[PDB]
Amino acid sequence: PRKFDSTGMFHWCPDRPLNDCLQDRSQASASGLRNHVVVCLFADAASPLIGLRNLVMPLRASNFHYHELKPTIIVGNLDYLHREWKTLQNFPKLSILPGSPLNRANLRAVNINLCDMCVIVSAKDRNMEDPNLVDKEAILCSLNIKAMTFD
Amino acid sequence: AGANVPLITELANDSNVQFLDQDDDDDPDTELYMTQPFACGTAFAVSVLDSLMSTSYFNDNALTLIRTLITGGATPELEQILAEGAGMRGGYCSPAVLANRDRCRVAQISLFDGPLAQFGQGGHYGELFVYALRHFGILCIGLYRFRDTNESVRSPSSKRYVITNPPEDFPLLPTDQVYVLTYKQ
Ligand SMILES: [Ba+2]
Repeated sequence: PRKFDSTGMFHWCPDRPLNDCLQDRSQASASGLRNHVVVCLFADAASPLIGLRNLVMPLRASNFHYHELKPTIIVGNLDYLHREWKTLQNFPKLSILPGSPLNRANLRAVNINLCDMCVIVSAKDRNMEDPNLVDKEAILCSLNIKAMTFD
Repeated sequence: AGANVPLITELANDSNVQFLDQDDDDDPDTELYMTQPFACGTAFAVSVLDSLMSTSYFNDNALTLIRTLITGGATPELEQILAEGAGMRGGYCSPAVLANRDRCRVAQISLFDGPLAQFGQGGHYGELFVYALRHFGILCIGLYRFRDTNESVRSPSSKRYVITNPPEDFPLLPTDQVYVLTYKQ
């Protein structure tokens, strides 16, 4: 009863619209995400595509049982995720939380004290600024997450 | 009452302050203060904040005094609350946290009328200060006084300039206003 990709290498689900998995903070907190993978994606509405598929594709290998799948959830810009959903729609257990990942309310919603890993990817256009200021957002997010407190 | 409208223009470039008033007749090379607009509170330049980088170094407690005087208190816990991204939130708060509800605000009082009107009748500033502090817990910071005595002949305008903590024996015109650090309304 598990739908796999034609090659049999990856888990698969029928194509669904973005809102089929789009969630707000209330819905994200309602879902008891545990041992999942949070992806703090710093992207603009027109920032170049980075292919989040290549991040979720290895996460959905067929050698993992369906219950062994880590529920990946992406916290980032919503238009960029609209652009990425064309490729991201076929992976099960995926979820989307719009808004900036620097917002502490999001990280409270998608339980980040309980997540198995918190990727921090920046899709913004950089290296046109000072090289030391290129990763300002990623370092700020890392420090913000490391400075949080939970119960 | 076109010219009686109280307005505070904020200036990005301080050198433009000369254009705020025409009767000032001040030299263009004058600094930001000593100019009639800034000295009257009508103008305000962002450049002042740059000078706040200096004092906050020389006086450690300058910035925390400024913020308490200015921002309504802005308790650090409040920007911790705003740091959670949920925005400003709260409901019918308990009286325990309402204990700080009655703190010291800054306001203006008029010597034209009220319990302090007698000090405007040729009284001295120190008398008003001591009386207000002893009777109402009111701390008179300074004066807001007409640029020229409002007799419609000396100056028919409602223009006022600020005097920060005038001396003990400063005479008090009846039309002068007083900046106060009033407590409990
Ligand atoms: Ba002028």
